[PDB]
Amino acid sequence: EVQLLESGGGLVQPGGSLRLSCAASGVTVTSNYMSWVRQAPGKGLEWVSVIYSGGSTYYADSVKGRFTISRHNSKNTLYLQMNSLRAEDTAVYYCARDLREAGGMDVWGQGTTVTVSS
Amino acid sequence: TKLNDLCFTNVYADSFVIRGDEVRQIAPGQTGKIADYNYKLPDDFTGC
Amino acid sequence: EFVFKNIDGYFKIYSKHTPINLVRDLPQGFSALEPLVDLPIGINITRFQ
Amino acid sequence: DIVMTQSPSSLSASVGDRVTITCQASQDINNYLNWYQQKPGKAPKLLIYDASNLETGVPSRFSGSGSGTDFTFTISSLQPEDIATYYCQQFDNLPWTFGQGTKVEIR
Repeated sequence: EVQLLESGGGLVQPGGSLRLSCAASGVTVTSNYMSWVRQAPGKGLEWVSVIYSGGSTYYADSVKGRFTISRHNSKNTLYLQMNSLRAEDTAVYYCARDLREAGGMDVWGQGTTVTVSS
Repeated sequence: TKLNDLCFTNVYADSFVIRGDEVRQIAPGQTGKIADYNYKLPDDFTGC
Repeated sequence: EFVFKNIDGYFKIYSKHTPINLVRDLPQGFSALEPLVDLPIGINITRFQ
Repeated sequence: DIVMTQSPSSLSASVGDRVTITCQASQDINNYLNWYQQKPGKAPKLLIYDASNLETGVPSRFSGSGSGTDFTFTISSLQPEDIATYYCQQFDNLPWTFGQGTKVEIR
């Protein structure tokens, strides 16, 4: 049945690489649009990056090279690696799927808090 | 400049109507909301 | 009289429609076949009928 | 390129008071406008789509109007469940610049 969970993060030292995992079931990762969004504790939304269908990755200018993206079709999951995470990137992360022009992004995932404080 | 006098066996002329800003997004290799469900140009699109 | 030809993967037709006189199942003389149209299909076809 | 900023930035009212929100863009947007409810702490939830049709759960007191650049949103009776921040943005032309946001808190 449809379910979206996330894994990854903790209190690793600054300059320590990490890997977020977004496990989605009930949808097709290959032929759907998806985005990653980080949110500060007690603040508003803040978009990060977009992945399209067919292997097309894009970000904002500040996060131009942030992500290394891969997928596994054994369980239809996403793995997404950051080398040497940044200090102020301490935030709650969400992987999201938007239906765009037929009702946009009604329900959100779980979101996991990552702290890269020194 | 040379498109006036270059020989091509066929020209695929695809006619339709869309929103104004999305035209520049129709580029060879460019990806987006239309490049996955409605009309995607080939990675070797030589045309206009 | 038609010639349906595949020029380098493109479906061309050479054609003519002329008045004749059936006399001995084989007229003598000569003629030519000017093209009608090229349809760029580029798909292999196994049979026609 | 296109920056989309909310006409209202900080509106404060009490329970049951009208709330009027203007959602303007740099130039005309169409069918790319949604009315959300993020709320403090809990996951964001979209409530109103296309500004004309009411979704299952949204009270009938909420209304939306407009056809073009400016879309207006009206709350006839503010309720404690509406303590939230409305965000309407342009998810068409990357990068997605952020808006002002209409933070509605009850008194």
